[PDB]
Amino acid sequence: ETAPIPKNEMMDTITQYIFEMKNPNIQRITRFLVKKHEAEFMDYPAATKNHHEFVSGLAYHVVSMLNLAKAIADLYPSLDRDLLYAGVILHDLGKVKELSGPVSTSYTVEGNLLGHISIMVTELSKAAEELQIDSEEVLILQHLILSHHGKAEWGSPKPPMVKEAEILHYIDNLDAKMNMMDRALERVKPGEYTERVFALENRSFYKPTFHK
Amino acid sequence: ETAPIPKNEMMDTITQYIFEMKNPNIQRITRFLVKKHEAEFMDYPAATKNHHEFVSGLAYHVVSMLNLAKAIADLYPSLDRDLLYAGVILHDLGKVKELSGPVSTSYTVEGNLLGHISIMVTELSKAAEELQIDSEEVLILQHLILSHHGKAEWGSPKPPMVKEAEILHYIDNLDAKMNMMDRALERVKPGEYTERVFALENRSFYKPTFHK
Amino acid sequence: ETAPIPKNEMMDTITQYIFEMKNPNIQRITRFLVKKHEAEFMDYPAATKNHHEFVSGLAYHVVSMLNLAKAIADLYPSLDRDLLYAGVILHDLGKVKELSGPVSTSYTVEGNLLGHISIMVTELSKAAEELQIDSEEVLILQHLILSHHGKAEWGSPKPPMVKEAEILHYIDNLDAKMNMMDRALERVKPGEYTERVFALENRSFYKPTFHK
Amino acid sequence: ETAPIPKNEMMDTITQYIFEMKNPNIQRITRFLVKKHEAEFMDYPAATKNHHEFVSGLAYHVVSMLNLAKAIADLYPSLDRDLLYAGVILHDLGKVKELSGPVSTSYTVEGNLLGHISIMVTELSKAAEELQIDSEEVLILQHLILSHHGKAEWGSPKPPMVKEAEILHYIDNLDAKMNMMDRALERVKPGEYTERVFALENRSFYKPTFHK
Amino acid sequence: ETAPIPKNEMMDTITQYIFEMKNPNIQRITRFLVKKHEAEFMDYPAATKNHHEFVSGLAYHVVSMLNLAKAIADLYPSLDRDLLYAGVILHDLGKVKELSGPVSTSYTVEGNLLGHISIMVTELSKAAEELQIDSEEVLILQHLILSHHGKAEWGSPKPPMVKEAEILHYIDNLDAKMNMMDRALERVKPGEYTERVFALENRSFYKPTFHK
Amino acid sequence: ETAPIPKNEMMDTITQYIFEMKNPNIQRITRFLVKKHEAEFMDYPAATKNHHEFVSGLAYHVVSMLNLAKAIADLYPSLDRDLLYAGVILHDLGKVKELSGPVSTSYTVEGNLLGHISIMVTELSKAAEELQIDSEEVLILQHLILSHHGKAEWGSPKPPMVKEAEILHYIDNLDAKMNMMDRALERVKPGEYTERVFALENRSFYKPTFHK
Ligand SMILES: [Mg+2]
Ligand SMILES: [Mg+2]
Ligand SMILES: [Mg+2]
Ligand SMILES: [Mg+2]
Ligand SMILES: [Mg+2]
Ligand SMILES: [Mg+2]
Ligand SMILES: [Mg+2]
Ligand SMILES: [Mg+2]
Ligand SMILES: [Mg+2]
Ligand SMILES: [Mg+2]
Ligand SMILES: [Mg+2]
Ligand SMILES: [Mg+2]
Repeated sequence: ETAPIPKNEMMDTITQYIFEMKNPNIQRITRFLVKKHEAEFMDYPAATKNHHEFVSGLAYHVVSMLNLAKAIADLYPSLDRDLLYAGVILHDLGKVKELSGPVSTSYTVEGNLLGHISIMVTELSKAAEELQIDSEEVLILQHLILSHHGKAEWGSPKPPMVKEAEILHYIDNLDAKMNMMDRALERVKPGEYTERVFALENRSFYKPTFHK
Repeated sequence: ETAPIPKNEMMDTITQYIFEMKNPNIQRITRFLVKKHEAEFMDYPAATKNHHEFVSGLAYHVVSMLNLAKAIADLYPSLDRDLLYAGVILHDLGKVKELSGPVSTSYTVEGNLLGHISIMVTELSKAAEELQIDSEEVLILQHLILSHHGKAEWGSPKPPMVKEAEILHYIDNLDAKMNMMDRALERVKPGEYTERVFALENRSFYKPTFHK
Repeated sequence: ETAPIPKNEMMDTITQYIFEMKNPNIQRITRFLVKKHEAEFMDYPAATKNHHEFVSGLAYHVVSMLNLAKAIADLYPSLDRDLLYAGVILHDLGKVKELSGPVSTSYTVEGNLLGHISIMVTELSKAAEELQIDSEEVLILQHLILSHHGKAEWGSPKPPMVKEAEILHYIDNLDAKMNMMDRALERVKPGEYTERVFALENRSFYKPTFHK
Repeated sequence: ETAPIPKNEMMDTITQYIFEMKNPNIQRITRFLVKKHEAEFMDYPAATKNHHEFVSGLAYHVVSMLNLAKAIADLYPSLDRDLLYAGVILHDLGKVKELSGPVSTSYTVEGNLLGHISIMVTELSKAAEELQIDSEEVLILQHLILSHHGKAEWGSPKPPMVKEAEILHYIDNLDAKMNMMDRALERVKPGEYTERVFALENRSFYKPTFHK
Repeated sequence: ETAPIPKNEMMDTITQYIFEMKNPNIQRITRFLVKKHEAEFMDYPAATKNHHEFVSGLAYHVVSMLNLAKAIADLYPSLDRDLLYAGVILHDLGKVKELSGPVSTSYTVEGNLLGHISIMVTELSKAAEELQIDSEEVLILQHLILSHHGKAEWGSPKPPMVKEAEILHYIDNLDAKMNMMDRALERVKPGEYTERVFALENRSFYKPTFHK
Repeated sequence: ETAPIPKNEMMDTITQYIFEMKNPNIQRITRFLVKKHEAEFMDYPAATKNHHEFVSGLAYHVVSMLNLAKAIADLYPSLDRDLLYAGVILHDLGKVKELSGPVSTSYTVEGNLLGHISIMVTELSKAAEELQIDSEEVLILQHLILSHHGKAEWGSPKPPMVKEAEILHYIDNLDAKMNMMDRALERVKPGEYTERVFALENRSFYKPTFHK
């Protein structure tokens, strides 16, 4: 099973959203981290089970999240476009090294002991040190990476403390939940319930009779 | 303090979104409950504290959630536009009878004992019985109004079980949260923290130095 | 398996307790909702599993709770007997439409999506509108219906706020818990433990050696 | 403030309930613990705050719970009347040594460090050793004393595992709740709410307009 | 499977630590309860599953905790050595009557209904009465045994309030956890994970490649 | 207020424990990070409130935990001494950049937004890259730094999975708790209680009458 949109269009639209950025530090760091991690970002999945488990699923996750972030930021002008876009591209980038590969997905030792938050934080700091960038945008992106899961029980070391962090958390939940929730409702006749999914707090969903 | 958009434009946009509806039963029921509760919907606030405590705040809340629902539904074609729009309009309608008025906001006996969910379930069923509609559309709207707070600890009798119910939950969270978060960060200089807000799990927020 | 007391004696005792009522509005509304839902109240069970799963179990549940409520109201004169009796009779009425029937018990779409609480709030309000009764006893009975489970995690939208609501809670839990504990303790030799039942917080019970 | 019933009638009715017991070991042990702790049982309060804080309030607690246990035992014949009565009498006996006295009630070192449960388990075993009684009745009474608070978070070392233990817990909760709940409702006009009480999970209670 | 150290050397070391004590009351009580419960102390295990499930395992638990308590007492002079040693010896003594025996370990009715805390507190107070000791030493040891599990959810009636109670809690955690967690990593090759053990909050452990 | 031990003896004993290490990679990385952060490690405190809030408190915390880790490593030979010592030295090193200084302690933007865990993981990765060390001991130390608070609710991104991680967690608990719990008991007459300390789950502590 592959993504519905082919991979090089996803790469082109992500590069276009890089080109749309205005803050030079943000675009430089994000373009570097996408460019050096290009193949694994374009191939690897975004989890092991229950969401985005297909090949090039990370890329589809990223593109859908940027589209919905563009919608939210167009409706609410108070947000920063560039910081949000960099945070939404870079937040699940660390799973290029947490997971083993597109074939026979498995947690490696580094991702199982560390996690995709802390490995991406240190990768971001290393990129900032290499590109001779020592401004506050690095630390704010590092926070966006740090707290995109929202709460301590789900893996965040710290609660979100910036507007863009809460935006990132809500878009992540909505996108992942909608993808698994559309996958759950596919093989169900209208008027029938769905299978008991696990990552949706152990719930069963109803397809109404009027959805054709 | 009033809403930034004057009130009759909000009413015009809500009636426009009524006219955009395709399902006859949904459109008829939603138009009835909008028309009969018109003045209190256009005047009353949408809470007592920490969000939408100003006059005609319910109308701004509803219009903002319709706009963001339009964005999400345009990006995800799987959702039903009509059911989502009706669930957005009717979910905080009950606070026209839970709250006392735009002046000296206070919980009445009916709102404090019952709540804004169980009062609109009853109101929706009365509207369905009066307009001679006995379709599953009514029951799915009862679910949308029933579980829009998302979890039992926040006031939901049941967990959400339909797609538009979870979208209702997330849109309500995001709109209320970003309104209270923008109200918190208005009077804060860049590089300074904000006041410790209560509705956001007792947290503080940092305004970055590059936000002008 | 049937109830130990035959059904028309249960109906006669419930009608006698209706006749013992002194408040005209309470008596009229309660008699209407008993008379209109008579056959399903007299046939349907009171749950699906772990308690009152036999035919005419709802009637035995109601009669046993009325006996307990008569005892508690006799010892404590501060309670209102009329409101308590009505809240006892009406609180599990909703499972005439939540459940499918005495044979092959299953949750219907209305009961699974809404629940037995929110359907009886609506039914009670509709009965009040039909009998031209618009007094506060309807609202207090709606609270009794609303919060008879007591806590949010068990399905109550609001915590109890009136005395008879907490009495409804404690009589409900005591009656259901005693019946499931008696059913677990039937087939156990003294000096032996019971099966690990699920509805009692996953516990086991010891039958003492001197219980014959 | 004294109990509504004078003290010597209360001692007489407790001795009458001793006489009504049929099991010789239960009757002997319970009479021993009532006799040797007589004055402090008849004088001391049953808490420091929020319930039974008046002089001779422990006796009122015991008498009211005997009456409620008699009602529940008359309605449900499966329970053992004697062991339930002994558990009702002996469960809050330990506060004769947890509390300092009727005047200036305060926790002593033994009650604060150990608790009223573990001190009555010890007292019960010492009385059993002194009266040359080595039957399972003693151990079941020790379990009644051990788990009368129901859950670990409220002070019970173990969950209840006997029918009379759960009936002990529910009678204790209902009587303490009723006394604090009637004391909250004394000074409140009809149609007015009550003061925010602490031990009722931080709730406010409503007096309906028809209670005179 | 037996303990690595033979039993009579272990009894000799416990007797040596008894002789090391300076407080006469503590030393007398602790020697009395070691002497009278000697054979079952030297034979019985210290749990049913997941830790110290082998014969003479309770003795190994006690001896290792005395050694580690000696370490903590040597580094931290503010602790009382005698009180700590007595609390370490006597906190799992009660499982000589909770468990059935070294062969076919099973919970008896006394241990399952009551627990090893409440039976051991009673044993301590009975020995205090018999040895004609009425000092605060008995009450502080009663608290040490009462709250050695640390929290209410794990079985403690009261939270620890004395220094040696927290010390006993932490040494008990560290010793039991280290024995179960050394037993988990015995059969695991370097670079491989361990079996998902239940007593360690359902976690898995990694053996590093450089551990030979 | 200063630490009881003057500072250069603490530096000498930490350097001695560095010299006692046998693993070359561990020893090199740990000496590099101690030497580079030397002055702030020797001056800064280890928290803001409730523990180690005095000047040079980090050094005293580190020295006491090394002594206790030496005790545990001597008693339990299965542990790795070098990895444990490095994890004990480096776990609160990040507070040289989280905190402002020994005078007027306050959280900086980096420490408050990120935390001392994720800063120190990044510093470990940078030190490994600079010293040209790319072996798994870096990753195991990174996990030691990551999970030394033990649970998600206290700030750990991941649960501990290596033996030295659980040992580091327990020694951190014991040392911090003991210093705050000795500080609470200094000004209390024997036979009197202590003030309710916040960091110990709001408990009150008793000083026994026989402690002189
Ligand atoms: Mg993530
Ligand atoms: Mg994502
Ligand atoms: Mg709402
Ligand atoms: Mg809303
Ligand atoms: Mg119910
Ligand atoms: Mg019921
Ligand atoms: Mg009690
Ligand atoms: Mg009581
Ligand atoms: Mg234990
Ligand atoms: Mg132990
Ligand atoms: Mg730390
Ligand atoms: Mg530390």
